[PDB]
Amino acid sequence: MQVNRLPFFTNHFFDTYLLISEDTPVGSSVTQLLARDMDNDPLVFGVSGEEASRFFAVEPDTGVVWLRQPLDRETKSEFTVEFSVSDHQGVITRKVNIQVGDVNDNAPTFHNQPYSVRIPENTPVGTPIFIVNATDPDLGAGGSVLYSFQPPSPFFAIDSARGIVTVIQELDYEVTQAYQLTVNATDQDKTRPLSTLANLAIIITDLE
Ligand SMILES: [Ca+2]
Ligand SMILES: [Ca+2]
Ligand SMILES: [Ca+2]
Ligand SMILES: [Ca+2]
Ligand SMILES: [Cl-]
Ligand SMILES: [K+]
Ligand SMILES: [K+]
Ligand SMILES: [K+]
Ligand SMILES: [K+]
Repeated sequence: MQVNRLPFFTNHFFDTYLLISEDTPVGSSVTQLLARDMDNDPLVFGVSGEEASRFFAVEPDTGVVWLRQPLDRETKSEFTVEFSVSDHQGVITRKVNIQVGDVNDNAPTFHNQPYSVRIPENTPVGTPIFIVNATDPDLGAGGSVLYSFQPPSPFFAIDSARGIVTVIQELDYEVTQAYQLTVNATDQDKTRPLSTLANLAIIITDLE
């Protein structure tokens, strides 16, 4: 006698992974489930799991997988999602790794503010006095930060890659007792670069 033949998935992505860009708009098709049933039985498709079912939805008859909630690679960069296909006699399931693709959607962040440092007026030229860091969680160029002063300073320099602030001209407590500088931290995305400003207070102390 014949036993029912269960359906099986035919998507090539099950053996590797699915890529979905984090800026994919809700409602978008992210893929279409494909399956075969050698009895030519009508098939129904789904997704299961609390988390998977929250972010993704499946058209039961077409197997089109939709995006149901916005993604954010910086919050969750991948999913293991279980999809199902059924001929109404049995349910077959397979898991797929879904990678969330990066876009540059974060500006750098400065931590441990406010930034202030006290130095003596005889601190010599070339003396490193402060190290700035801004974090950027994006990937590649979009996560690589460069530093500068805006506007520039004739008394202080900041190393662009390293954020090391140095004295570049002799100081003088009587001429200037304090400097308020502005640090620009910008990522290096080619098309959409993002940047952030932080205040740096430099206080000059008197020897006498
Ligand atoms: Ca069947
Ligand atoms: Ca994001
Ligand atoms: Ca990102
Ligand atoms: Ca960035
Ligand atoms: Cl299968
Ligand atoms: K479901
Ligand atoms: K750094
Ligand atoms: K980074
Ligand atoms: K003095």
